Amino acid sequence: MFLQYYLNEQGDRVYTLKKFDPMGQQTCSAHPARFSPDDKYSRHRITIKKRFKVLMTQQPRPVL
Amino acid sequence: MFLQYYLNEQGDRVYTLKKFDPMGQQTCSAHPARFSPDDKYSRHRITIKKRFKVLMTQQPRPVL
Amino acid sequence: GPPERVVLLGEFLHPCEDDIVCKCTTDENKVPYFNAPVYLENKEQIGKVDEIFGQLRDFYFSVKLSENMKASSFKKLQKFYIDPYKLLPLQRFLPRP
Amino acid sequence: PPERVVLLGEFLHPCEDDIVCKCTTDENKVPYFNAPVYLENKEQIGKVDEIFGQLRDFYFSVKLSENMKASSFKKLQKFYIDPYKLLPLQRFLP
Amino acid sequence: TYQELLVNQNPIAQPLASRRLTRKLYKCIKKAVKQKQIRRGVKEVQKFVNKGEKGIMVLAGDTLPIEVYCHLPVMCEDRNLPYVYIPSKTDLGAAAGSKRPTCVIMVKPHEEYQEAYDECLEEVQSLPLP
Amino acid sequence: TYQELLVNQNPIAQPLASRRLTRKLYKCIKKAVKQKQIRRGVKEVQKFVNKGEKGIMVLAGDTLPIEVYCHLPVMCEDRNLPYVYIPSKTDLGAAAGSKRPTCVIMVKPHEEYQEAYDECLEEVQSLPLP
Amino acid sequence: WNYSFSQLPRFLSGSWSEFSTQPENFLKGCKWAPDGSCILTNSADNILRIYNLPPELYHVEYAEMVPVLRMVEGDTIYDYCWYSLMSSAQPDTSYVASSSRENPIHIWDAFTGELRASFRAYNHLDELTAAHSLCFSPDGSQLFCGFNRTVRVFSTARPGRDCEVRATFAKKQGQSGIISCIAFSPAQPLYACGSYGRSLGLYAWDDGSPLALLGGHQGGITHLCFHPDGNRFFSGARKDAELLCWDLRQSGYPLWSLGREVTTNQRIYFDLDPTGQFLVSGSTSGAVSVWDTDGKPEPVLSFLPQKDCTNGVSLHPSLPLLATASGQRVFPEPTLECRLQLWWCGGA
Amino acid sequence: KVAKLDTSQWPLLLKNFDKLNVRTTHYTPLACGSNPLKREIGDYIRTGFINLDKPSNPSSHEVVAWIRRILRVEKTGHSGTLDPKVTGCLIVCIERATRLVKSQQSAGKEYVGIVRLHNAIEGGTQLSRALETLTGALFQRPPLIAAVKRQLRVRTIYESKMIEYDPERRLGIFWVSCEAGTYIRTLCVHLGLLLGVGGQMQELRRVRSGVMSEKDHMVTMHDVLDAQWLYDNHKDESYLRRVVYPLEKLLTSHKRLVMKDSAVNAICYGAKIMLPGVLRYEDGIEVNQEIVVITTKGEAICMAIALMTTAVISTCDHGIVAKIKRVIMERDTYPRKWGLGPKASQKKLMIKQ
Amino acid sequence: PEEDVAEIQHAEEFLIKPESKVAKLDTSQWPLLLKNFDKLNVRTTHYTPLACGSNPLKREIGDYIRTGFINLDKPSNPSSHEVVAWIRRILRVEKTGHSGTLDPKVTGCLIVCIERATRLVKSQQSAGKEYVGIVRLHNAIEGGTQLSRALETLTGALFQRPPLRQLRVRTIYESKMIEYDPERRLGIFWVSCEAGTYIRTLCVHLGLLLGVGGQMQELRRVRSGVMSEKDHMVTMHDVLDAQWLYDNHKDESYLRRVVYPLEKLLTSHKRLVMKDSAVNAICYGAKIMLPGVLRYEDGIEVNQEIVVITTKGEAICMAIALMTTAVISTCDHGIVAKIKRVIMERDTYPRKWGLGPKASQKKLMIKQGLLDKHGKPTDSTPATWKQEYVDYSE
RNA sequence: CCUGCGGCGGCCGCAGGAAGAGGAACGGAGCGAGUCCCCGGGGCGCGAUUCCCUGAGCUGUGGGACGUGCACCCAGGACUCGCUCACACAUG
Repeated sequence: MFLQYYLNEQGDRVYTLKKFDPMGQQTCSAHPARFSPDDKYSRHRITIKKRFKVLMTQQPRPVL
Repeated sequence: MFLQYYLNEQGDRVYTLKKFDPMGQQTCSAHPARFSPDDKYSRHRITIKKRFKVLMTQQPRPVL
Repeated sequence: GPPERVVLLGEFLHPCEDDIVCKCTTDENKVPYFNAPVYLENKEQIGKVDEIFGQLRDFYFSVKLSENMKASSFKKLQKFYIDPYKLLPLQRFLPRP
Repeated sequence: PPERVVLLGEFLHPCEDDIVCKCTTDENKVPYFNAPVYLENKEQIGKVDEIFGQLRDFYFSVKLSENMKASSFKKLQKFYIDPYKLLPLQRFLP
Repeated sequence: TYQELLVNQNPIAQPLASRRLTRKLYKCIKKAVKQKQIRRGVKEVQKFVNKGEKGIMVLAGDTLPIEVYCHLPVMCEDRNLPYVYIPSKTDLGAAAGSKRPTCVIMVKPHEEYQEAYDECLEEVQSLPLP
Repeated sequence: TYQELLVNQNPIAQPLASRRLTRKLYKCIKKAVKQKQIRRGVKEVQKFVNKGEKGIMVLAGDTLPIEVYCHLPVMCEDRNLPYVYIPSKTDLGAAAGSKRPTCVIMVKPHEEYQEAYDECLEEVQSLPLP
Repeated sequence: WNYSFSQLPRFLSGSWSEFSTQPENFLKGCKWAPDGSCILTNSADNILRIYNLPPELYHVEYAEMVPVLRMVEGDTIYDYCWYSLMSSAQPDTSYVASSSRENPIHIWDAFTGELRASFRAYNHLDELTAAHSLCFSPDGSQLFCGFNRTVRVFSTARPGRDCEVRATFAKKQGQSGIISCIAFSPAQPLYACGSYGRSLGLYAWDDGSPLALLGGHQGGITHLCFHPDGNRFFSGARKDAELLCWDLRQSGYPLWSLGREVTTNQRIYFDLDPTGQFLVSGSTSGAVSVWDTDGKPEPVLSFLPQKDCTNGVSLHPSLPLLATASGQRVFPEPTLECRLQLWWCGGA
Repeated sequence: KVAKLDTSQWPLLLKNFDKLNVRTTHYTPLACGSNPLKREIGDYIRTGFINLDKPSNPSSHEVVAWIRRILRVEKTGHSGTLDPKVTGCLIVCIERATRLVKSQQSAGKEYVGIVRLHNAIEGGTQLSRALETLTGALFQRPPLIAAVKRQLRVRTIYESKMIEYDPERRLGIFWVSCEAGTYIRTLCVHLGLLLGVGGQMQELRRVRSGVMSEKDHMVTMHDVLDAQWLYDNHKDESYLRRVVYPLEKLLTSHKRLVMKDSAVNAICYGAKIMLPGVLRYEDGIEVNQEIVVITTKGEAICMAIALMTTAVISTCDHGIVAKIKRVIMERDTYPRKWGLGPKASQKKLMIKQ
Repeated sequence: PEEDVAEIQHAEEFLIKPESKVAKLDTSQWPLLLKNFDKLNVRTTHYTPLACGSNPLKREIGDYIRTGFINLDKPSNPSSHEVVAWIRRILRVEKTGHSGTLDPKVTGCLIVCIERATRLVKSQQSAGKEYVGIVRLHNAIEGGTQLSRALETLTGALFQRPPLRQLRVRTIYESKMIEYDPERRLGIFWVSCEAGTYIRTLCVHLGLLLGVGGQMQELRRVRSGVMSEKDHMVTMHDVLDAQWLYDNHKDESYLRRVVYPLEKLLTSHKRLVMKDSAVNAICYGAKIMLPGVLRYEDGIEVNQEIVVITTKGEAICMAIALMTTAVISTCDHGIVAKIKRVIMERDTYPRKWGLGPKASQKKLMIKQGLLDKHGKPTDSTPATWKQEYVDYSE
């Protein structure tokens, strides 16, 4: 997978083929992580996402 | 009993087993004084709590 | 006496003060009766269900052992079996619609 | 062999084992898939495999016959098709 | 060492005894315990202040919460009994030959330490009052 | 370079190995690569940890998205395995003897290099919680 | 070899250095295993230690003793004991019972030092209550243990909360207080319970029905020993000068009184010979006294193991070895190390 | 000086009233109510509650018995039992505030307790993991009572935390946030089984009862006795007015619905809350949601169930905004002013004519 | 001062004073289809609300999931049919659909509609979509300007053919070059296009048009109609975890961040607020007549697709507007719109048609034999009724 | 004629309808009773031999013994059958 990105000042994705930003740091991979339906690590993912305050519920609430 | 506490810089109770807090001061017992309904020392407690400006009526009034 | 058949109740985890703590692995996540006899696959009674604890879909149970049994006898991941009438469905403990 | 032939398009730069051509057909009429492409003398060059571009001005690639080669054709060399394997824009447009 | 215990004092722990007066009071308690002439608990001290038994009532100034013993200063002022605070409850218990602390002790007078008692009594009554 | 790699870091990448501990870990990995004791990638490490193996699980702190490997830290805590985040993904793959980056590897013990393994293991066991 | 206190006991190696790890540590008795293989010691650090019988005895200077096991408890250890029918030839018999503050009665394996079993005593509210005393039955089938106003009887074969409860105080009548010690008659089918409430009680083994209730002592009773006759027994108490001699015949009143200095709230142990002729006791002053039981017990000897309280004394069941445990609670002031010791008491 | 205060500094249920949606600004004020903080001391106590710090010997029903001797009132309730040896936050509602007890008893609690382990574990992290395992919806056997075996039930633990661990005594402090009716004694037994070493709850303290906590407004039993004594002997209210708080403080989380003074007495008599009487209404009122209906002086009239959403109220001109759940205010606090309005007058006129 | 504020709170009297100024609402922060509810033109305020439905955001969790959708970030192994089948299995739900088929190796926005939101799938499948792909050129090119010129040329209504059928027309609205790498001959392109546009085919045509030849290396969908990749986008792990957290902790919080109500898809459309009595009639397939219109939005035109909503903000149906805004404001009677697609279930709101004055009048005349059994006139009908009553069947 | 659902992009089949869109007191409250839900002998005080006790037994900010007295064991919610007060669209 070649497609990378870095976030703009506006907040939207700036797509790129390079593995570093203009400002030095690493570009993230555009595609989401692989998933399989047999996964039984929901407890595990939630448990540490709570610890570091990165669970989706703990983020600022969206504008509707 | 076993539970002690000391107040942090924003007035929250920080519970602990140890008799001294991290600044070397004694920790208070978590539990209030034992009460008797036949207590006849109400005059006496008001008398010196007034004297040392620590009666509840002399403190800053709570914001509701 | 010995029941006609027995269904998988759970598997052995660590002992705890002369009774044995077991992870519950029932089909449809069914919950055992309190003081329900626990059997090995040979249909011999090892004890009775004492405590039931943990999350709804990942729960444990302790087993108060029989007169002749010892908690040192059992091996890790050893399976235990229960009379299927002595289970209840998880829906019972889940809230009313 | 065709009875009569009508212009199909002019030669554009070649591709890998094909020749890309800009269509200049009368009333912009679109050629059929797998239709035989001819020279001015009714000698077949190849067969039309892919058709692409905008509805008014479009291009077509020609899968060459085994005898021909892509590099040999001159700049703006004209190519032809039988009129029975053409279609109007009004089928595709609405 | 004395100034470190001074951090732990209550809002109501006055008059606090001077460093040398604190040492006199401990030595008087040791002699009174040997003679079997003290009262230790609030439970006890409260009972014999009610009966009207005289003595120097020594209080621990780091006692919390204050509700356990803060009625006692006024009980003394009703009967004109001399009372005084001292830096710590652990040392007050230690003065009576005990590993566990106590928040109050009342020292009764007796012949064997009458001069030491009167020396403590004299300075306790001389203290400035808040 | 170590201090520069903190800019690239991941929200869940703690406890992070120090500059010196990172150096010690690479060399323990390289020794384990020669003896073929390590296990590479999520699919293999997840399989072997579930199967029953023990050792040290070295995670990469540059990994994104976090969903690829954020389940592993708790898989260790269920079986009391020690784990630690090193700063880079590309350095972990180079130390592991591969041409591309890698997000996680598990180093198993061996009689050939127990001195280096013990220095890392005890320092990793000693790491404070965030 | 046979016991003889015509001479002062000769010194034999003890342990002092490991007890000095904590500040103000002190021993809380010592007890030989009933086969005589090793000695068990309690201490203020809440660590039971087992010391093997010295190899240099059978092999002169002796090195400082080192314990083969340390088995740690998390709270004050109220009582501890060897299994009644222990033999070092059988791993199934070699184990140590131990009770501690707000904890179960733990059973420790005497070879490996692992927690082997737990007996648990709950009150009517289903809250765990700790046993203040322990005693195995003379068959080794049951484990008797004392509480406030009640004895419980666990079956040694089935470790757990299951137990036969025996109330000693019912509608303000009977033996009151915390039952601090139990002991069984070698000949008769009975056991004697001492309490921190002044009284002694005798009870039938099979039923737990009261046979007698005895006064005498002026403090809380701390220890009991039956004579190998079966008729005669002895008792001792805390903050109480007299060690009282009793008899199952001519009961109701103690036959004799033996003086010893006890000025603390401590379990100052005393022990008889295996033959039953001598009786040895510790003291808060330090002086270990010896009496010949064979009339009133005659004073034989008094000697000083150290300049400190001798809380524990234990006599070896086959050999003439006296063990002595030392130390006590130090009391503060506003702003010698304790030790186990062995002693040869054989004849010239 | 009230003119200088921002609306965010107005007391209790009148806090941030300008950010409610305004239906109409016109009504006729009546000299009937007071602000809940300025009620005459009798009325103030009869509509009040105490955020008590329970002592460690008596049962929770004994404690509220003692409070009703002291204050000299006939009714009290207590926001969930604390066991005799447990301390901490016990909301004691007095008289007319006892109408709120189910909302206080059903609220989420928090506890700080000590578990004693019966053998050594590896360390504090092992206890911390067993607490994470007992987060979420848990099975717990309710204790036997009068030989009536209650069935196994489910109770949620929202958060857990391991605060401290002492390897010497094998003691561990834990903080637990949980659903009402959770047994923390049972939690410590399970926490012991899960570790394998065994365990018991040594000690317990409740640090939160829903809206109230030990952080602020909490008083001990001595304060309650002491404040009453000062009122009995010196006729001073000042101490009692800091011990007792008005029941409106318990309702500050609820969505509000402000009514005209004409409507107030009608609602106290059992009239449904109609739309022509609504002055202001909060954002986020949903259907079948429990809301607080208040006067323009900030007094709680009733707990009502909303039959119109916020948006529906904005569009309509008449009809049932809410039905009553429980009436808080007495009848005839305000005068009868119903039947005087335009449509209701037209109805009675056209019946007569 | 904090203490000075506390002192004023207990001393001085507070009152929400009477005023004569007009009561002005601010509905700009209200959720979804209730946003700027104040700005709608009001026909009437007189009706009886029913208290049966709910605000879309505050439906109970079962009803919330059944009337909702997920802006999914599709993972790169499975097909789009397989992905919605997983979500169907996870959420323990009967039916599921999506907003456009992405190929197995393509990632990005996939609006997975659940149960009753699957009535919108035809509208979501026809919506305009944006992609970011990588074209892999077989031979080298002079510069990135040539590949941009090829994308400039293919902006417009194009001929296209499916991958391995008939020739089809597909418009590409906008196209752009992000960057190009001459070493590996890869070029990132972004394209906005109509639904059903084949991007594999576009990459081949870029290759043919340049002369070098080419193909699609990989693809990602960044927009699907209204939803984008920076608008509440969620992964399959989140969907699985959110369901798990609801199962084991009884916590709906995570599901309500993952799933959103179908009304969030309809926020672009013009609104027609119906009276609560008219709601169930429309769900059964009635005409949207004038007596039931409470409010109507500015700038409604004839043949415009409008969303018809309740007073609580629920979507009843998508509909075609027959009257303009100006006509609805001035007319006495008529058909305001006709149903395109009924979203709301039958008997969500109760069954309250035929109870009105003019409807009850017609029922009475049929009972009296003044009209026929099928509500049609007779010779005996009064000239007042016959002239006034404009029967819409005609 | 409309809608919904399913089958193979229009038709087929099945199902629900045929809809003009009503109602400015509907049908409430507060008590009391019966039945369910909820629903871990102890707590407090004083007296005398300082009533005993710094126990290694919790414990003097409290533990125990004997006298003695005292106050606790509800309050809520739901259902059901009474009594009381209303039957209220909220006065520009």
